[PDB]
Amino acid sequence: SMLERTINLYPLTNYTFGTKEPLYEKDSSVAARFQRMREEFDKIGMRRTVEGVLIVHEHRLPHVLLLQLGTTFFKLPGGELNPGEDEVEGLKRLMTEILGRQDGVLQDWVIDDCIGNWWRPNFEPPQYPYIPAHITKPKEHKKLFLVQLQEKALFAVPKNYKLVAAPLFELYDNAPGYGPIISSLPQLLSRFNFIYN
Amino acid sequence: SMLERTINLYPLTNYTFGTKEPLYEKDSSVAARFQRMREEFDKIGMRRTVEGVLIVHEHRLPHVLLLQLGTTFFKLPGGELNPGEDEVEGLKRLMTEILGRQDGVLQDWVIDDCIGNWWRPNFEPPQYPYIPAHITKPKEHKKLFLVQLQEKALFAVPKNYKLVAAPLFELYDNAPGYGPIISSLPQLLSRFNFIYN
Ligand SMILES: C[C@]1(Cc2cn(-c3ccc(F)cc3)nn2)NC(=O)CC1=O
Ligand SMILES: C[C@]1(Cc2cn(-c3ccc(F)cc3)nn2)NC(=O)CC1=O
Ligand SMILES: C[C@]1(Cc2cn(-c3ccc(F)cc3)nn2)NC(=O)CC1=O
Ligand SMILES: C[C@]1(Cc2cn(-c3ccc(F)cc3)nn2)NC(=O)CC1=O
Ligand SMILES: [Zn+2]
Ligand SMILES: [Zn+2]
Ligand SMILES: [Zn+2]
Ligand SMILES: [Zn+2]
Repeated sequence: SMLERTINLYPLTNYTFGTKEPLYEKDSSVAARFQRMREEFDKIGMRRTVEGVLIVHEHRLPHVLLLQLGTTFFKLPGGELNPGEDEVEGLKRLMTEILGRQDGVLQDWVIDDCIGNWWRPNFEPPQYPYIPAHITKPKEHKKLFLVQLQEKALFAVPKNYKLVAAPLFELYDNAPGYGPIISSLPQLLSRFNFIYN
Repeated sequence: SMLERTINLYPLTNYTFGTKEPLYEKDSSVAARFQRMREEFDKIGMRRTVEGVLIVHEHRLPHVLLLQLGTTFFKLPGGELNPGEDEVEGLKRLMTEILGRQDGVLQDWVIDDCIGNWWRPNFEPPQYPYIPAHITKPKEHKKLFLVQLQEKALFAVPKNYKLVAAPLFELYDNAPGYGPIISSLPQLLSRFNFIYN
């Protein structure tokens, strides 16, 4: 009857958030983003993206770590796989590029849980937790993983981003604030048995 | 990198839906429902409910089996645990009481996956995928499980209910139609690798 995965959470105060050089997005606008997605689809087919959900707590209240681009969009750490790149090795690589330390000490990323899949049917913002009817060639597949943090860590945050710890209640039914993927993390995380260390 | 659970789906046409006597709810109204929840909480504490998600496909399109009370509310098969009753044995018992056969041949229910948890903080309709801030005594805890169906089965549907196969697209962002638990099943099922048999 204990069919739940057990996940260790640690206090937000256990983690050090340092700073490093800005990390710029490839796309300077929504229009460039969809143009590049069109160009690459014609060359290498469906875009494969991976995103990490990093959880902490304070006073036993779970929080998801989000990256805010200045004061604009909230994102999960992650991004685009290269062709033939393993999803888990790829998320580890991307989380090292985003939050990895300047002193080049390796973070020990632990990734043992897929928590969802989203599909983009067109070169357009809409994404669904399934392949919609009539769609044979989705343009992007996004895969979300739970990343188990160590007890303590130093994260180097690119200077153009803020690392925010968002409580689940703030995400819940807040698609306007966070969009349909981040806003459904409370439902996606509910199956986990969190230990508040 | 294959961190996904693999689930066998079978065509809706593999299953026979027979009929049996009506199965009446304990509560004749919302008001009686919340009155009984109040009375039992004072005697035995938090209500523990369990619900089964049964999935089929037709032409490779996943559908969730829902029970419609005539043409009114949609529900998952499940219900209330007795005090000290195991969650999995209890869901098996409840799914036998609801969909079990008149000839008394045993369904082989397979339950290996928790897919979420919902909490009711007050004697009121609102439910959340987490324990909200300030709430120490939640009045109900609802646990959802994925039920792996056999290749073929006969289900006896109480005559006062319709068994409907709902495609994921119909549930998605449809809280008004289905409420916050059923409407978030697409997100909760996205992590599964479905095999369309
Ligand atoms: C996928 C990637 C590279 C990149 C940017 N970020 C990032 C930074 C902060 C954050 F919260 C989430 C993602 N991670 N990787 N994106 C591009 O625009 C080019 C490219 O390949
Ligand atoms: C930031 C620092 C010094 C430092 C901090 N920590 C640490 C703290 C907390 C923790 F969890 C694990 C390590 N180690 N070294 N100075 C640099 O130039 C980079 C660098 O390393
Ligand atoms: C939990 C239960 C018994 C019961 C009713 N149903 C049911 C039928 C169809 C359906 F779709 C979902 C649930 N299952 N069990 N409910 C009561 O009102 C008394 C009681 O103990
Ligand atoms: C409904 C029926 C006859 C029947 C059908 N099946 C069957 C069909 C499909 C399947 F997947 C597994 C079994 N077996 N017996 N007559 C009664 O009085 C109850 C009863 O059993
Ligand atoms: Zn505390
Ligand atoms: Zn895909
Ligand atoms: Zn077919
Ligand atoms: Zn509880």
